[PDB]
Amino acid sequence: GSAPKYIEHFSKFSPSPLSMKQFLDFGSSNACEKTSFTFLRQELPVRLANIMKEINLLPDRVLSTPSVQLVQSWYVQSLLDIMEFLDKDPEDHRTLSQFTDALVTIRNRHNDVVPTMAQGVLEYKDTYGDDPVSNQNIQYFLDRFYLSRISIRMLINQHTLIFDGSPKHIGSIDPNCNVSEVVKDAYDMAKLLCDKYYMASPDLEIQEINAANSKQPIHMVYVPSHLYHMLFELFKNAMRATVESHESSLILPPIKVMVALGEEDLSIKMSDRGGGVPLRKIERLFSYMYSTAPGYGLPISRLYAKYFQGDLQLFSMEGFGTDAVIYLKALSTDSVERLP
Amino acid sequence: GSAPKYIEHFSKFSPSPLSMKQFLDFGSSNACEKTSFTFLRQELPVRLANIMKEINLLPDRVLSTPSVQLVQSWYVQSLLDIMEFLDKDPEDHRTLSQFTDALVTIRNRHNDVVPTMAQGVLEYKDTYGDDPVSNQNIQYFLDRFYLSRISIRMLINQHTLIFDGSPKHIGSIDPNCNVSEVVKDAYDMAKLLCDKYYMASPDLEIQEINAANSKQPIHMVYVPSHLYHMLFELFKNAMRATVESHESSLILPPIKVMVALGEEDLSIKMSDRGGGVPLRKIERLFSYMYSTAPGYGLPISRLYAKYFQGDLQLFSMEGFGTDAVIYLKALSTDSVERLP
Ligand SMILES: Cc1nc2[nH]c3c(C4CC4)cccc3c2cc1-c1nnc([C@@H](CC(=O)N[C@H](C)c2ccccc2)C(C)C)o1
Ligand SMILES: Cc1nc2[nH]c3c(C4CC4)cccc3c2cc1-c1nnc([C@@H](CC(=O)N[C@H](C)c2ccccc2)C(C)C)o1
Ligand SMILES: [Cl-]
Ligand SMILES: [Cl-]
Repeated sequence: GSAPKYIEHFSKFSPSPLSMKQFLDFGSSNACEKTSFTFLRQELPVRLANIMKEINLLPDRVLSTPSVQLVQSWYVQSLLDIMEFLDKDPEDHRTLSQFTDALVTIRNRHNDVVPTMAQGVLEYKDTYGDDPVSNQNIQYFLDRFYLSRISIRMLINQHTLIFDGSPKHIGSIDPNCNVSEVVKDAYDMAKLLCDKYYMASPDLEIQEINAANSKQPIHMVYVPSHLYHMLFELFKNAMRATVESHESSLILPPIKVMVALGEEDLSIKMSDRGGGVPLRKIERLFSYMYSTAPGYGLPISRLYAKYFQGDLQLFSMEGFGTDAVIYLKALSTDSVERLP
Repeated sequence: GSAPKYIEHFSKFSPSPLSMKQFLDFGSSNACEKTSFTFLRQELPVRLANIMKEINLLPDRVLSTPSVQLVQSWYVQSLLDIMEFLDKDPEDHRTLSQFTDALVTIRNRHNDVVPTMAQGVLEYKDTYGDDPVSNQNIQYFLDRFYLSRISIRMLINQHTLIFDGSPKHIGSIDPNCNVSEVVKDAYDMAKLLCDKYYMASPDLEIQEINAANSKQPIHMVYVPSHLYHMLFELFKNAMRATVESHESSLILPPIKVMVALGEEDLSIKMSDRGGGVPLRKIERLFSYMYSTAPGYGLPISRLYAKYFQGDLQLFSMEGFGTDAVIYLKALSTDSVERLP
């Protein structure tokens, strides 16, 4: 075939990071379906090829595993699926409708990549060992591989949600996202799960700090689904710790949350009283290898934050509790894609 | 001379990290003055030589500067000053008393190294530029150079304080150090300085969390002078921010401090409401190059924490305030020297 040729060609191009403004303008109306088709038929191959080339540069002990080869198979098939539209006519609406349907198939084809790549980490641990150097090499690749996946799925979802059929939300982006509302939604979901497994759930306490406009609700341009995922994973760990640490007690400390809006950053602290974690083991929380056993929520949650020039940091105090801050860019002009 | 020969010989030996227990046993009584003399006459050259060899492996643009050469001069002179005692007799008390006096001279000879090395950073900035790669290379060396200085001064102070003339404190180590008392002492000093420059000072609030012994005062084996230095620098920055941020307000938020004692870590959080720092600029607080202008308190404060397997981490929220946690090892068995 020509798959090694396509990868070599499109790997010479560099991924083009986009800004929240560019995302909003790409989906301003339905007349830009042809501009997105002309852009995605060239951008998606570049991003798919750049990561495919790094996969092929992995050590043979990792590359020959059935997991890496099954994922590499999907990427090749999705690349070729997009090759077909490079010569078609944007003016023909049938070319556009078939492109949208093709992206949905590519999206469902890669919907089980995180579990598949997790099976490979477990295989490597039991096949070669859990060496400190093996952790960094696997951390380096998975952080870049998962961040690339998030970028490709963002492009696909922005096209299949805006350019389907015929606005408050511009696809997956909400230009007036109330952070507190997403915090409550994530807490309510974790509460339902915690109330059924432990028969007890900590309460919630939200506090907003709008520095330049005191008492003005905090809004931002962001992907609420990504913020929900990060907050949902943090709440689950905070509740399990708050409950399991007070099983022999009657007081159940609440999970407090602070939303602060500055001139450049929008932070979301989350505090609990779960007995903290020793500093020596804090690295294991964001480690794919040390989080594998016969979940990648926190490692991937930090990638969702870094996807738009953010970060997710943890700082605990053994004997008391743990804190978690989601650092986001408050301004849309600074919210640009971070691509590997 | 033979200085390049001594460096080559003693650079083949590796620095021997010591534990709090070993420090306590070395100064248990005055009968160990000869055991410390036999140990320090061999250990100090090794530590002095290992850092001197890294200084000589620096780039010529940094090595030829007058600052690096003035410090390199002091190190060579101190090495030679210790060479003289390698052949003397430990049984002769005059050999011991002259060794103590020699260490005091070496201590006062290197008492102005941090300012001298800071002048070199400023010279480099104005001579070659403040490049991101230049920051990491200077950060890598100064962190290791200053940490080596702290280790050498710890050995010297433990000998000149225990073996002088003829116990609650074992030299600079307090086997029953109340963390809260050191926090109050550091706050009181920063309050006096803040009350004179700003005519206003935030208040203090301490809370202890002894997990295994609730309401039992928290004590540890540590060097109170090192803990005072770290807390004193953090209080100064927290007060300036709390005051300068509320100059147009009447409420002056307090600086809260949490002391937590776990099974492995002893943490000291310090919170303020000074308007926080953007995440993009948090790295500048611990950067020697970005903290230089025509202080190294925070960078060196983090080294004092890492000296015994600790750490000092900062996490801010722009628009609200900043938090600082001093991570220390609660158990003496885990408090071992971290040497470059
Ligand atoms: C006590 C505890 N507080 C925690 N609070 C957390 C927060 C809140 C928002 C600030 C966010 C993210 C993680 C934790 C977390 C973990 C643990 C914890 N406890 N053990 C562990 C180990 C890993 C592990 O097995 N983690 C499972 C999922 C877990 C078990 C019990 C409670 C919570 C998580 C570690 C020592 C390597 O981490
Ligand atoms: C607002 C502010 N809160 C702060 N709170 C701090 C804490 C407390 C215990 C948790 C510890 C250590 C440092 C800060 C700190 C710095 C600044 C700050 N503000 N600007 C800066 C710049 C550097 C600088 O010039 N720092 C001077 C010494 C300073 C000026 C005014 C207040 C405090 C320090 C930075 C953007 C690169 O850092
Ligand atoms: Cl994927
Ligand atoms: Cl020195």
